Amino acid sequence: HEKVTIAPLVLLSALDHYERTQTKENKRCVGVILGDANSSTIRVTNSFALPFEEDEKNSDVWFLDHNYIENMNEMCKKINAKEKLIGWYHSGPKLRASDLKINELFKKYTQNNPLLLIVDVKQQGVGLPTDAYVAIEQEKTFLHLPCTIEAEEAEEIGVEHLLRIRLTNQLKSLKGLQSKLKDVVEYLDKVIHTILGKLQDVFNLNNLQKALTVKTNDELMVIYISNLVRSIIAFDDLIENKIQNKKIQEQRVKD
Amino acid sequence: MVLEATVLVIDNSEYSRNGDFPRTRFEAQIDSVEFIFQAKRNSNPENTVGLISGAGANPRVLSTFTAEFGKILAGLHDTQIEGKLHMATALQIAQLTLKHRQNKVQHQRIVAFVCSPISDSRDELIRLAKTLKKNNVAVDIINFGEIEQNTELLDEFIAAVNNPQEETSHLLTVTPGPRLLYENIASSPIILEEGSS
Amino acid sequence: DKTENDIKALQSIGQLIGEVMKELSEEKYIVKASSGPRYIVGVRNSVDRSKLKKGVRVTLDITTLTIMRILPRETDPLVYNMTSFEQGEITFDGIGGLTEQIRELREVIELPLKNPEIFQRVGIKPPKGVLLYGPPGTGKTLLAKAVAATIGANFIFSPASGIVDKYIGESARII
Amino acid sequence: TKETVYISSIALLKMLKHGRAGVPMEVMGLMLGEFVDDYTVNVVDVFAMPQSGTGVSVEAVDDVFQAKMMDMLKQTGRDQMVVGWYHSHPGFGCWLSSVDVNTQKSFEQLNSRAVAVVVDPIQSVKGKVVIDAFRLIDTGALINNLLNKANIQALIHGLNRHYYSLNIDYHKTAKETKMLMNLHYEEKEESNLAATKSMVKIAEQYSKRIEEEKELTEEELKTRPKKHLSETADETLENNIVSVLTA
Amino acid sequence: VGKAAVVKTSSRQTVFLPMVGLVDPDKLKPNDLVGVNKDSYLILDTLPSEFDSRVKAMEVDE
Amino acid sequence: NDKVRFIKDELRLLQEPGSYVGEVIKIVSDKKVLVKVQPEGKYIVDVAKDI
Amino acid sequence: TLEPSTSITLAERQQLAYDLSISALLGDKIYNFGELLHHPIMETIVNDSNYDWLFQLLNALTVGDFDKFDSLIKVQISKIPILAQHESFLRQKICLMTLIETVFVKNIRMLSFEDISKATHLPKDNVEHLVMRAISLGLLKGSIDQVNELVTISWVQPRIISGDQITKMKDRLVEWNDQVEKLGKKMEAR
Amino acid sequence: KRIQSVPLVIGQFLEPIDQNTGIVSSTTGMSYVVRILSTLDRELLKPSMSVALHRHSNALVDILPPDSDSSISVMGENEKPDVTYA
Repeated sequence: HEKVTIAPLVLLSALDHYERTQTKENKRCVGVILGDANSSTIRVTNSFALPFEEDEKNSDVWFLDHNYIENMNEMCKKINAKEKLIGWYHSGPKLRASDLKINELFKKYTQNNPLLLIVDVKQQGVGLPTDAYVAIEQEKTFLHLPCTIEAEEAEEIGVEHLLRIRLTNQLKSLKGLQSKLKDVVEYLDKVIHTILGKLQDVFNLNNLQKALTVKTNDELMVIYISNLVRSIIAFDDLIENKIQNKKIQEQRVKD
Repeated sequence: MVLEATVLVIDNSEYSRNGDFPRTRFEAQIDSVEFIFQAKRNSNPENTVGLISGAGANPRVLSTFTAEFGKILAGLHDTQIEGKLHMATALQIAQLTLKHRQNKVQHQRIVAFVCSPISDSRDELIRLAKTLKKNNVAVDIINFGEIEQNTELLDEFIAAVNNPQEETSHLLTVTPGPRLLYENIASSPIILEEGSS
Repeated sequence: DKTENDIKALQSIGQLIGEVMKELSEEKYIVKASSGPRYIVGVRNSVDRSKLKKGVRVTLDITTLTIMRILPRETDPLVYNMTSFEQGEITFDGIGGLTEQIRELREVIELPLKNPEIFQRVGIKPPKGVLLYGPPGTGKTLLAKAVAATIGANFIFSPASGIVDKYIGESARII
Repeated sequence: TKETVYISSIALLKMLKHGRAGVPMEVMGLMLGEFVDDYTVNVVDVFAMPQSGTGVSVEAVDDVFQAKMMDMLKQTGRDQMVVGWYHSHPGFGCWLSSVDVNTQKSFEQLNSRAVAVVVDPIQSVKGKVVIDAFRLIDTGALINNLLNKANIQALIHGLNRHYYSLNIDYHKTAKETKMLMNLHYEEKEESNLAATKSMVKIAEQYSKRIEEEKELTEEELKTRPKKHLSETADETLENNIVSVLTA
Repeated sequence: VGKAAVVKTSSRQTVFLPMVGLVDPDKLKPNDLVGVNKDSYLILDTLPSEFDSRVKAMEVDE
Repeated sequence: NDKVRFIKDELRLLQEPGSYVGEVIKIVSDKKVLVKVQPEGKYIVDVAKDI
Repeated sequence: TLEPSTSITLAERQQLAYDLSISALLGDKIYNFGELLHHPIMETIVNDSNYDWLFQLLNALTVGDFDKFDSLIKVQISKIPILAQHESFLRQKICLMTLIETVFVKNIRMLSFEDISKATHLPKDNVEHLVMRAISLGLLKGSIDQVNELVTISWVQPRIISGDQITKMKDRLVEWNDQVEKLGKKMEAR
Repeated sequence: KRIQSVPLVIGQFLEPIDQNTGIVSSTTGMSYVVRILSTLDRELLKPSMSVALHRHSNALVDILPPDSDSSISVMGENEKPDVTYA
């Protein structure tokens, strides 16, 4: 499967980037992400800020340092050998048209289809707030890839060291439906395409499921009867514990 | 001239890969960069220059600020030699590049080659002339071949950005006939009024 | 400058030998260090796990006890009790007049190397052993050297009282 | 006097990443931040220098590397100064040895308050990170530091430069803090995915757990240990509830 | 590859070392004393001939 | 509460270097026992105050 | 590819359009006359003189008249042996799409022999053979239960080009959202 | 459980003395009385199981499968006998 694994170091470095560059008014801040992604599983292992300056009435005016990518990459090589160029990061909070022109810059210097990692920095999303995209041909267009945490056995203990189901799943689903609805109302305003095709399809495939849930219930009912037995087996071990206690208690009184 | 950090904007239009100059317009241009770099560098032991493209394939920063000539030349020779000049943007990005400058004692200056005709809005070009002054920056235009088929927007840009010419701007207008481009550029004020030419 | 470089090798650490007994896991290994003990040791990134597949001799850190590099497999080779004499000291024309014994030894040792092929087509196994008896250095020792020479074969002399030494598992290892 | 080093989250994480990856060879780098008065050492950021197997020695600290990197740091608006160095030992604990001491000493002659930070990532799997912070005798505020007081005056008067440990605190930032907890909609997709596939396979999952249960009942009969028998039954019950819940 | 030499030191331990230029590979051979360091395990110098016991008893009459 | 303390006590406990197995050669009257210890040589030790 | 850039000369549009019209009638390879609406072969160029045939093709497919199929074709397209079989294929696909949308409002996909026989204007026996040819291709991924006289259909339809479909979709999106919302409420509660 | 950690000597657990106590035999021949981890027990351990013990502190950190075979005293386990009775 196609997968991205992202270090906490990456995202906390991004957290630091946005304050440490004083980027304000929902402007773009840009850096390079590094790792190993010669394969189709992106492993993101390191990162760096890149000097970036934007104009306040043009975002297609940008200043980005080409020499820095090249020069800092050489320093990266001298330090560890795991820390190759695979992509870049931006502060989001959405995609831009101007994202392409920068993505086009990184394309020469990568050995895979350039990864744009959108790190949201406002921390007002749900779950892992970061969404990962890769530029391919459609013009050129960005496409979502699954983005998940990383682990190194020291690093995960250190993440915890610093800090020391059903309802959620369902809430997040309704949340989705609500968002799908918003988008549709907006489209309807615009009208008076891909989206529509998708909505129709979904519909076709609660209603269709209804009939089959009836079959599931008979199998679930066997499972509940199983539960009934299981409690009784456990109950047997609990009872034993009470007797052992009892013997001790009686002996204690006597002496 | 004075102590200055220059972003050099080079024009690699479709014009430039064919004759308008001896033998090639691209081959006229290359001799002048070396001469502008040396003219400045010999005056004062502090002076840095950066290189950017307009025409080519969108504005790109080829080279950051440096005091070594080999980098500029190396950057110049990796160019895409055809396209069209993205004037408005080239000035804006160059001004953006200037803020990063290697030393902060220096003045902030753009030296641009204009080889090919332009088509910019006049109202906008004046706003740029004084946004350069939103950030107190100077600009020098080296113009040729525009004066044979189109207007000079660029003079008005020189008059508008204008403050005293120790601080700001020159318009260096070079007749485009045969004769080495650097020499021509020298009889225009940018290799005159120098410390060491 | 060569001497100064020699001082520079001294600044780099010792590095102990062990042999892999068995792969416990692909992150954890059982190695028996050649210092005696058996240990659970780890690995580093730079090495590969296919190059740690057992009976390989490996190189261990001094105190860190993780696999720093792997050398080729060996059992740590001998030259003082696996004592080598390339070819012999005499040829078979140098000791002619033992003829019958020459002819028989020729056919049994040289010939299976040169053609296995004849013994295979027939389907019988090849000869594998030769025994010499007689008093030694009357012609007996002479034969044994002379045969090695012609084949180019490496003569490997074992002293029987090198194969008894008074430590756990050494006798087994030499043979 | 009392000294308190705040090591930050993003520093911890760069130190630990690097040091685990270098194994069994040591990795060392420079700690970036600011010194404040005599009571606070901030480590804000950290970068790695080249690696060492020799225990870190004076010839080995790249004069070029630190200068070249800082000049680049400068243009991304990292402008705060070196406050010390951190170094790995995997295999040896969180301490000094004489080579580190000589390294350390040379740094302090440059600075005046520099800290040596040692991580051992073999003891960062003790389910805490062991980390230490050190400084030699260096005085000029440490003149109230190592019924008393004759001792320490004579201790700095008989010998300048002998190690001591320093105290550790971690100060962090709330956005860093929230990021650490949101590690554990992709989320929605995953939990649900397993739930679906569990339900497909349950016909088999049913059968094996009766067999385990059948065993459990039998064991307890012979038995007439207890903890084990209970735990086995507890796992079976837990799993059933989760399975009824799933549909 | 490396100039690998194995020595077995008289503490019953085998080590894998490189050859330093402070010895020659023509001085490495069994049945010889060589002086190997206690702590970096590198053959600093080559020592007088013949390993271990130099004949456990012989009466010498010169 | 006791279960938390108990674990704590074990955590401390585990940092011992361990005990040796030994064989009693003989008891004497002096409060010493002669022990032939198996990892090491033979030792005279002074037994505990509890026996 | 052609209409944004490359070869926007009228000549090139006109030859390519003529080829498009001839091929649609000969084939049945990709959907029906929706493809012709979205991209131009009668409104970058002429609406008449062998693009008359297109408007008539639309009337013929919905209605299912054989006579309207006969009249639209002129000698060049008609002589070719290929087209006539493929005329019946296009008629079933379009008719099938219309009945199915109608019934579909939750999850209904049951359409009788009688609905399809009617649409095509062919008795049941001709339809039996005809559907059997059409499933072979995989233009149908339902199944025909001969002795029930009902077709139980598993979706195959493309469902594309919207104007009617969007109004209906909007109605459905809202209903689903309500159903889910109640589930969500119960979880929230405990 | 976490505190002891790698790198480790291999031993074989000889006998349970009691709860949280064992006599262990190290395989350099030398037998020790040690503590065991409270996460490992009398029925998670057996009189000839292989165990991982700490190098300097000698306490039962983790349980090993038995799968160590000597190779300079030569103990062969042999998959694939390829001879039959014909």
